Amino acid sequence: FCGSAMATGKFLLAYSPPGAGVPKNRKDAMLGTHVIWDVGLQSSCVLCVPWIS
Amino acid sequence: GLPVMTTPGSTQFLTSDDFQSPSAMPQFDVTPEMQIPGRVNNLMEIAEVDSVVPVNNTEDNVSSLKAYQIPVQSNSDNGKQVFGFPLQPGANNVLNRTLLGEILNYYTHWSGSIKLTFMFCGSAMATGKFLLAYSPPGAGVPKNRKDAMLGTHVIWDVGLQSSCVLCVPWISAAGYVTCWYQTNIVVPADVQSSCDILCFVSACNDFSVRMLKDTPFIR
Amino acid sequence: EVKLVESGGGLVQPGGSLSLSCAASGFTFTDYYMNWVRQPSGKALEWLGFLRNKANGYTTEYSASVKGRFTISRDNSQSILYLQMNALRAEDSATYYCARSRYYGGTYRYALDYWGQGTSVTVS
Amino acid sequence: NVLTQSPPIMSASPGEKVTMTCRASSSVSSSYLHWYQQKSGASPKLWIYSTSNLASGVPARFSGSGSGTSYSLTISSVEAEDAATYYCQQFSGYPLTFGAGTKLELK
Amino acid sequence: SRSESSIENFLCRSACVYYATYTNNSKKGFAEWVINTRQVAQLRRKLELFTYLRFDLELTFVITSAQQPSTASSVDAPVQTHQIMYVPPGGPVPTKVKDYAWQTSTNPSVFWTEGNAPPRMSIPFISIGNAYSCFYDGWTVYGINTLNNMGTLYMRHVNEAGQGPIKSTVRIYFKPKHVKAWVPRPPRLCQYEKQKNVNFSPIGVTTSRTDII
Amino acid sequence: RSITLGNSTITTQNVVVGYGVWPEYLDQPTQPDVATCRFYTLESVQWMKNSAGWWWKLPDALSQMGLFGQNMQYHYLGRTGYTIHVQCNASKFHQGCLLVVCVPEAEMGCSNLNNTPEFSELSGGDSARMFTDTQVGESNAKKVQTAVWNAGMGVGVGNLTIFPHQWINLRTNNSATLVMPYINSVPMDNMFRHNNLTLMIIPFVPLNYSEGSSPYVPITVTIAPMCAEYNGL
Repeated sequence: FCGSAMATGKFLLAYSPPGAGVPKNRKDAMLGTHVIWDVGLQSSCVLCVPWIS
Repeated sequence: GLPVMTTPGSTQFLTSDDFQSPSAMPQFDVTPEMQIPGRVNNLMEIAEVDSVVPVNNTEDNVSSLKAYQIPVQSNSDNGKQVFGFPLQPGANNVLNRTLLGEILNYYTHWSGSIKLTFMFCGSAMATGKFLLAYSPPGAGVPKNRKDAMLGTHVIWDVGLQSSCVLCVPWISAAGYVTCWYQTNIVVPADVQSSCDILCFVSACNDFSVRMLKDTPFIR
Repeated sequence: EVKLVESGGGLVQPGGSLSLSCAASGFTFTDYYMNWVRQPSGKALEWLGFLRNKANGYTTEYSASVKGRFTISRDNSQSILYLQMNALRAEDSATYYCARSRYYGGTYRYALDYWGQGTSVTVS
Repeated sequence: NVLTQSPPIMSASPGEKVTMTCRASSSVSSSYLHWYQQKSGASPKLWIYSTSNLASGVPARFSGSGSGTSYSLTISSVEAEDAATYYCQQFSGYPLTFGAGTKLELK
Repeated sequence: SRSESSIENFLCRSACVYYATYTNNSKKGFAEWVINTRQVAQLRRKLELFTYLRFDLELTFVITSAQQPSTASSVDAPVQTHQIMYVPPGGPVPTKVKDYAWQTSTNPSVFWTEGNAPPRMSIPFISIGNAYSCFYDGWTVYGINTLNNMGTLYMRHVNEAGQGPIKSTVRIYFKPKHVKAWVPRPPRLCQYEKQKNVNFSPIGVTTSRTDII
Repeated sequence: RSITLGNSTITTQNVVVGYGVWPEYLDQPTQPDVATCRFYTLESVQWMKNSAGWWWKLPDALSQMGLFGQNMQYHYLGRTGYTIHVQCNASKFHQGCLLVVCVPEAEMGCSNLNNTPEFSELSGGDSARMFTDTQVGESNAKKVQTAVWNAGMGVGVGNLTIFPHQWINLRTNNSATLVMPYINSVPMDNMFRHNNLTLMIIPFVPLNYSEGSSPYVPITVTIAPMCAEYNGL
């Protein structure tokens, strides 16, 4: 996150597994695998995800 | 057979007696016990927790949440009474309906000390200084900033800490816990000034009660 | 400066319906309570019911005699107010105003400081 | 709760001390009673709120008092523009009930 | 001396919690009281300071009589005998004076004649759950909690009237013993209006003073 | 920092724990762990200037949250413990004080003195019901009396700190954490006709700011079940 040093907020980083649909809502994205990202505490949240041919 | 003799006070019913009583339902095999968390075994345990004092009554903020909030703003005069309240026992004072007060309206004799924990809830950029003068009983209420410094007092910085705890005895004039402006409220721009102050009351776990009675807060 | 204009008054038969409209200008609409007071011609005032702002969840509290037959509703888009009437009677011949309520200290007193011009609703 | 204003009809000459009253059927709080003024077919305007605090844009002659179930209002001097109607409002519970009315004509 | 502030020294008292009359000959004279704690206000407010209680119970009745105005002709009666029936939760119920439900098997009842000591009896802790629940936020109708139901009491004469009717009063007393408390609660500030529920009218926080200083 | 659990992960950096005891476990009950222990993040509420306060009933807002809404419905009886994270994020130019408290057996009173409030008013499904700053009327049939200075239960609002609580003081403090054990009389109770907890948030000192800052402060609340156990053959 490259913003100011006084601004806060929170972001969801949802990954959907293959086969399951794209989430069209904030609620079911929380039901999948996800990681909540604070902005005021840290400025970089690393996510790991497999990738196939 | 065996000779006996009935003393007076034999066929009487005392309301506070303790004799062994016949059961109505024997062989009931009562439901057993369970370790439910949060057991109280003495009523002084309730009085140790902190409770907010409605110190800002003034007949208009009584039926709202402005009863617990003391307005503090940067005025032009240096030194004025922020708040103040006596410590008369039971006579409609501000410590009456708090959690310490609702237990101590069941007894008639009690004698000990009180923690008056304060808390400044304002911005994080504003500073200032406050006097917290306690007057001993018998001495008059201080009508000035100068003689309040002459009594027992504690100066309260705002920028360093946000809670200054004061200890004071309380018995069954009686005292004043007045508070004076020492400085103004120095704020930077784009910060509001009208900050508030919360107040708490507690027990200092060192007082006993005698001679139980009923409360007067009921029909 | 507040300026509350209201329209929709006129003739209506008994047993029907009517929808008033009261517009708002000069303030942010979602921070002040909106009231409605009718006054019969040459008679004492009676308050109908109000509507809370955005921070209180947009609830309403009508009076006891006029509950159900009316409905206070707001629009989310513009600073405008509606008043739905249903099954009028012959005794609702009065004028209808538009009042605002605000905080005085930090608490909520129950006064209505700024009023509209008043539209007249009659029946036959 | 009902409000017995008294009396409805008064007239007054310029320069005198005039009082009107607002008596409640129950014990209403001092923080829930206000005053209004309505001119001849005009919009009503708040005059005194919470029985002691004047509104914005009023002269300083008007002042009210009272507690419990009876509340009063006192004007210092009668002027040329204040011959109109008066109402008092209460709130102990719902509904918000208004007063009978105090009509004032100049002399 | 904090030993007086203990729970056992706080609740183990006695209080007149009911008071009823009944006449022997009216064919509808018999008293009836459902056992609960929410009857009198002063015992209620000291008992809603906590959430879960567990106590045994002690009951004592002070039965007295009074002569109703009869007609004439030298009224004289022997001593009276009052029968005080108890019904556990989930039993039969009497609706008339002369009924089968008084003569049942597992409803324990005492028999007390006048001129003696008052008839104390004691009920143990009777609930399927582990404690009495003074509060309940949920349905069974809302806020009833049919687990802590302690049963009823029933009183009537057994002496049939011969020449003069007699009405009699009764003052049921009440005394918890071996009390254990759990989860303390802040004290109820507003008044009480209903018995079964917790409804109220809103009221100010504290009797106000004129100024801040 | 960066606590992970299940497949959802949030980030922290002082925790008040119930009545002193850590939550632990005990026909035959089962103890499911792999499909339930995750941080269900509720949706965020907005704290305006003249706000009043919010509440959530605890075994009711998790009735639509995924797999837990099945394990409540397929298994009527149950017993759980909880872990709450409340954190509101603002700048150094805001001010206000919150009171986060978690009351057990929170019975609320209706507006009408003879009725009882209906179900859809006591608990919004995974949504915050709101207090009011005035009185709720009498002429309505079934609505909860939500005057904030009496907290709905007919009690003094300042005296609520006897329960497990925490202060959020936006000048210095930033977040709050609670740990609540299963506090009920019956060890295995129905989960549909019972609401054994209630999480309240009441603003004592209201939000104030200067012109130029953001006119609302968001509050996020995150619940996490623990010691979840049910009944079923």
